[PDB]
Amino acid sequence: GAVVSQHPSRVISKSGTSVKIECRSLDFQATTMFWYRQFPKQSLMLMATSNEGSKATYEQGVEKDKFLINHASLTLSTLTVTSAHPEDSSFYICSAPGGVGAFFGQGTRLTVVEDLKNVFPPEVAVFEPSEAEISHTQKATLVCLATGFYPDHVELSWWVNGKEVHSGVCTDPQPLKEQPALNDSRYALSSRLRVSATFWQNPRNHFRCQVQFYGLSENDEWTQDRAKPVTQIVSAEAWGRA
Amino acid sequence: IQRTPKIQVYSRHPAENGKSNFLNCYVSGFHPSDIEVDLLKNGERIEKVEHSDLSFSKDWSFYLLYYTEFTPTEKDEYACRVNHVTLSQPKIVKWDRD
Amino acid sequence: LFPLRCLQISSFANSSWTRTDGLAWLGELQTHSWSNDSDTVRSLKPWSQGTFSDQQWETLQHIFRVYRSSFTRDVKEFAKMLRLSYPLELQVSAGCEVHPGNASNNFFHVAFQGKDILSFQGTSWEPTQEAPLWVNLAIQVLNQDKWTRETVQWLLNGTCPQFVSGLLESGKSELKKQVKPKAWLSRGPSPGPGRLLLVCHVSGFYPKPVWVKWMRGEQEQQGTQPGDILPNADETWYLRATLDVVAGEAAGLSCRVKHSSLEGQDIVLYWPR
Amino acid sequence: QKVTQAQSSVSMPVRKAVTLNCLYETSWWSYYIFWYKQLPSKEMIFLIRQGSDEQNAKSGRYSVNFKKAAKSVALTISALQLEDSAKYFCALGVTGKLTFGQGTILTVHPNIQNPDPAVYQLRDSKSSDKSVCLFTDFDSQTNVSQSKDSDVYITDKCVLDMRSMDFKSNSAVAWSNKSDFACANAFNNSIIPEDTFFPS
Ligand SMILES: CCCCCCCC/C=C\CCCCCCCCCCCCCC(=O)N[C@@H](CO[C@H]1O[C@H](CO)[C@H](O)[C@H](O)[C@H]1O)[C@H](O)[C@H](O)CCCCCCCCCCCCCC
Ligand SMILES: *[C@@H]1O[C@H](CO[C@@H]2O[C@@H](C)[C@@H](O)[C@@H](O)[C@@H]2O)[C@@H](O[C@@H]2O[C@H](CO)[C@@H](O[C@@H]3O[C@H](CO)[C@@H](O)[C@H](O)[C@@H]3O)[C@H](O)[C@H]2NC(C)=O)[C@H](O)[C@H]1NC(C)=O
Ligand SMILES: *[C@@H]1O[C@H](CO[C@@H]2O[C@@H](C)[C@@H](O)[C@@H](O)[C@@H]2O)[C@@H](O[C@@H]2O[C@H](CO)[C@@H](O)[C@H](O)[C@H]2NC(C)=O)[C@H](O)[C@H]1NC(C)=O
Ligand SMILES: *[C@@H]1O[C@H](CO)[C@@H](O[C@@H]2O[C@H](CO)[C@@H](O)[C@H](O)[C@H]2NC(C)=O)[C@H](O)[C@H]1NC(C)=O
Repeated sequence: GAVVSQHPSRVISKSGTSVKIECRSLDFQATTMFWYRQFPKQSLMLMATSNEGSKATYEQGVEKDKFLINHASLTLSTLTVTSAHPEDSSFYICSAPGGVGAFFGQGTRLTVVEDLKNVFPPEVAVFEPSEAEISHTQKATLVCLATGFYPDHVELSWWVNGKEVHSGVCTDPQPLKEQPALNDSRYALSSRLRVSATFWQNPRNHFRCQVQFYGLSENDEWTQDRAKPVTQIVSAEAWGRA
Repeated sequence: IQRTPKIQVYSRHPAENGKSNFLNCYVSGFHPSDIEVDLLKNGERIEKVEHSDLSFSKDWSFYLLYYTEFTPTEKDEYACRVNHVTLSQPKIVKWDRD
Repeated sequence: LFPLRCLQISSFANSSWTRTDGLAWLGELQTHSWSNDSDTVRSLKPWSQGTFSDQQWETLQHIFRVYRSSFTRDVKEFAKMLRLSYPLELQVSAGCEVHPGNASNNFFHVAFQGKDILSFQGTSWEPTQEAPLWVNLAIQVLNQDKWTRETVQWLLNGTCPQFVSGLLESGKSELKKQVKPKAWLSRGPSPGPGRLLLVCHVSGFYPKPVWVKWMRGEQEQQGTQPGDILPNADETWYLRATLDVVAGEAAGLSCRVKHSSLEGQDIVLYWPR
Repeated sequence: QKVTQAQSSVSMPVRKAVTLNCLYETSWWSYYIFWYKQLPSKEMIFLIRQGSDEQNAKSGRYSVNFKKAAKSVALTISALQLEDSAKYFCALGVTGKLTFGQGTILTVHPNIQNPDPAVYQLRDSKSSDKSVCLFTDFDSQTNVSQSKDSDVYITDKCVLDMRSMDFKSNSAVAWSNKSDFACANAFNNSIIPEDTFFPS
């Protein structure tokens, strides 16, 4: 298990606001924490070193005032992304030297949006199996579509008769852009659940596609007429068919 | 309170009256490290006294070199005063040019 | 021979007052010092960094800064749990000797109150032959910290040889340097009735190896009583060689000095007639 | 201190073995090399470590071919399973300060012994305007093409494992709001229609 915890795991912020990320050592004292940044489809770049007592060491080519590091105690290092802009939207991961080399935290998925109006929760729909597929293969494939959400901060899962299932499931690793041209483009995501035709043919069998959306917090400012796009679960369901 | 300091007082050059010289005080073989060393001119301690960084031998005992710029003059007495936890009273070792 | 010796003196008056001071010796030369009140190493020579890059050098400094804090917290916790009474004195002697002829040997020795208690042997901590029972309790805990063990091993078996090799290169001239001694005679306090104490002083020689003997022609006097080789502030040495004789028998006696700095020309000082 | 991973992507079938190359540069005489995989969650998973003064490392299905003189630290993953598909990072580090290479994406492909490529029309949702098509049971060698029309959405190929039946299958999904959209036309940039099952 992990011995370094990062908080938060996900954060949506408005441009010009300073974001605070915490890195905690669990049941060990750490006198150093390394902070890395990873841009999408890129590698982990070492940003800075957090030191107890002394100031932070920044790596060559890093902007020192963009990131405020502070080794608060022997179990806590904070990274402040001062006045964040969409260009600072990245993945920040800390580590603490130890074990066989270093212990990594789970990382922080940071998305900076110019306007909170661009944050939308997903719309979830389930498309029942084709009878043609059942006859041809004796298997039933369910498809779930999570659409029109922003940002891409979603966790899709399948629940059969109240329990999460992992066998016969495939979810897209990356979400499609609804408008590939447009900058504040909504995302779409698909998943498949494949069961035996006899399991699907039992009408007492319940199927649910659940989408965990990570959105706005309680502290955030909302002025629009529609509901505040908060962290929520959006589901769609289906019953087996005789 | 384990080992008592050996105190050795000597010159960098042959003592020739009037000519400026260096009075050395080598305090060695002591333990623990807490030590108070002073170089004296007729009993009063010298203010411009310098010293090496505290080091230690293979047997773990400590050693320091205390040095001062001085001009040897006849009728003038130079000494080393060392205070250690293993000492009954500060031990004074006078300088003899011979 | 030029072994590297890294030395640490840690004093603990109580659990709230402590002081750690370190130094490094390449042979007889002191190359580094690091006081308790500094966040950085003080390089005492212009070649003290060796062949290490500015980046490698900041890494080694970071490691010591972390080590120094960690050593302090650890000793305090061992003293608390093992019911060890203050004041405490801990000493560390670590380093290596680069041998072009063979491989390289390293060491990491720890002392508590002026006595050996443990050392780093291969990839783990070993207690000294006759060490108190609490030392085996501390060894168990220390050996549980595998990452520190791998780091001590990386420093002793990889970084120390790389550091020593570079210091030996960048320091070539200062290590091969020759300073000539100047000798003088004196008459010490009388060691008997009609007896004389013949004193021969030799000061300002470098390197440390020297040969000083009282002679009568080519006949070496076995009565020569050498003193300790004592240091000078300018990194040279001092040596006093005595001879207890009859007052009459002093005439014809000579003090003869052999030193590597001499150009095939030993110092010969005759006792004045 | 530099780590180079020249391979951007590697594809290999299940049960075979793959080699991920890594070249490095370091001014230290002694150091450690590490191999990590990054999960789709972006979590870093330690795989294996190699010491510069150690024998070739081996930890289960992971092995390293450490060539000190050439400064190369390749990783071999033997008896490849679908769960090995990830982005693999090589790193060099002393005292926990790790520097990572560019990374290599490994895609482990299933072995489809009995392919039955087909295109199916899924049942519409009462609460969606979308129509969905499923391209399924095709060979791992088939590349699924992105759509030409901006109002048609096509996912990349995905693999699912029906563990209890030892059955693995590939699938891609197509969807649209458009009335022009039919399953018969949807995946035609990826298939030979005469080699694919289309129900009546
Ligand atoms: C090298 C210096 C560079 C400068 C060179 C030039 C100038 C030379 C001047 C002075 C040097 C003289 C000192 C002698 C050399 C000693 C340096 C060895 C450094 C080894 C670092 C080990 C990692 C560490 O720090 N380890 C720490 C922290 O570890 C925690 O944090 C780590 C990440 O930071 C990891 O997560 C790790 O898993 C976790 O436990 C240990 O607590 C501690 O130091 C053990 C003490 C080691 C010495 C053992 C001796 C035992 C004495 C105690 C006896 C009982 C006391 C009874 C009262
Ligand atoms: C923890 O220990 C410190 C330091 O102790 C000192 O250092 C050691 C290595 C030994 O040399 C000790 O002899 C020495 O005390 C304690 O601080 C010290 O407290 C004493 C009071 O007992 C102070 O001494 C006084 O100093 C003034 C002048 O400043 C004189 O007028 C007095 O006659 C008296 O000598 C001193 O301020 C202080 N010393 C230092 C170096 O800080 C500390 O109190 C102790 N902590 C606990 C909780 O016991
Ligand atoms: C400790 O180190 C020795 C020597 O290693 C060399 O010196 C280093 C500082 C660095 O320059 C390295 O590149 C060198 O390897 C080790 O002994 C060597 O072991 C290797 C096996 O990897 C072998 O090929 C060599 O012949 C050995 N060399 C000598 C001089 O004996 C030794 O393994 C190390 N000890 C441990 C247990 O880590
Ligand atoms: C030796 O060094 C340490 C520094 O690491 C000193 O301890 C600190 O002193 C500061 C003074 O600003 C205090 O605020 C802290 O309580 C101490 N911090 C730590 C980390 O210990 C120490 O006092 C020095 N020792 C002496 C007596 O010379």
